[PDB]
Amino acid sequence: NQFYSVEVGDSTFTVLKRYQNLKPIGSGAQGIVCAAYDAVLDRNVAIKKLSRPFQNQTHAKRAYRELVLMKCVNHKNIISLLNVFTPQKTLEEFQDVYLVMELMDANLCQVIQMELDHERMSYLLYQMLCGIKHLHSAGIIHRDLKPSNIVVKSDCTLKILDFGLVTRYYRAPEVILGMGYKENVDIWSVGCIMGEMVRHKILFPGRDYIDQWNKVIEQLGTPCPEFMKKLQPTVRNYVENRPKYAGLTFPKLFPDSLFPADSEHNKLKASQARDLLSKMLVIDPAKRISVDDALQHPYINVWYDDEREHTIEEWKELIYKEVMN
Ligand SMILES: CSc1nc(C)c(-c2ccnc(Nc3ccc(N4CCOCC4)cc3)c2)[nH]1
Repeated sequence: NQFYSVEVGDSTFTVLKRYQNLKPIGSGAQGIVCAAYDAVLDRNVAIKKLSRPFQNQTHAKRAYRELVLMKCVNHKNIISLLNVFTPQKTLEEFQDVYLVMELMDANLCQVIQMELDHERMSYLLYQMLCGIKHLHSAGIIHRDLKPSNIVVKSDCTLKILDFGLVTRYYRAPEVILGMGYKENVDIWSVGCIMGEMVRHKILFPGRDYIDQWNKVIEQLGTPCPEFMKKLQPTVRNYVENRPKYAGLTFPKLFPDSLFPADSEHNKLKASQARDLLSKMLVIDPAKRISVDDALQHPYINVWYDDEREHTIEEWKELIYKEVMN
């Protein structure tokens, strides 16, 4: 037989025999991930199992989305699919999907923990922005970018793992407050990651939505009252009739002591970094920098040179065909 089974975490991966020595390298909600040796191609791969894609609408829609976009999207800063398979032989038996992609060497959480280096941070942020730009050009606004869905090779090449849409640490104010969004929603998430590379602390932790919002305004200040008028009626009473917070300036939010010091080079880079932070970490999306302007920012520019609803049966059929195709 062409398949074999191996126990992975709490579950069972059933894979083609080309894929050998499966070891877990991570998990997300969407499914669990193994490194493996692909003996046919003679290289290492990452293998993700989708168990309950067609269990319910939510799971099926996202599985179908992930599968179709991973096949249709080709960009250096988006993870590439190498193979797709199911061990089941017919539609009736069909249960699981396995996605095989290129293996990276670390998550962004690990790189965030390393000492601050301008050329690395600049490069990582350029690549993230390149990836985001390309998704937006294809009509995909991510809305869920976070360190745990970004991976990197040891040479600092960066790859976004997924196409997006609790712990809402990286989500933009407009999304948390449910107030409609545009492309620059993803810029907030980049700003949260950039600040975290500098501070080595999650910028905006929170027990829940309320405290999450509190922590943003604590730091950035309560926004201009024009912003609140766009809030659904009760969200608005909360925000509007809370206490006015004067936040902190960007030099106070990210002091000189966090950055390389005592050369003009490092002095320039520190203020470019803080300048970029101050344009991304902006509560009101109408004042937040765009993807294109961020690519042109002097800290970054050194690197230039459907939704329709289905039944369960139908989602299963659509997914199956996408796999078999
Ligand atoms: C939701 S998490 C996730 N999903 C996928 C599809 C991946 C993925 C995709 C491609 N490559 C990797 N390479 C990779 C990432 C990290 C590590 N580390 C090894 C030590 O322990 C901490 C992580 C090892 C290898 C991971 N990650």
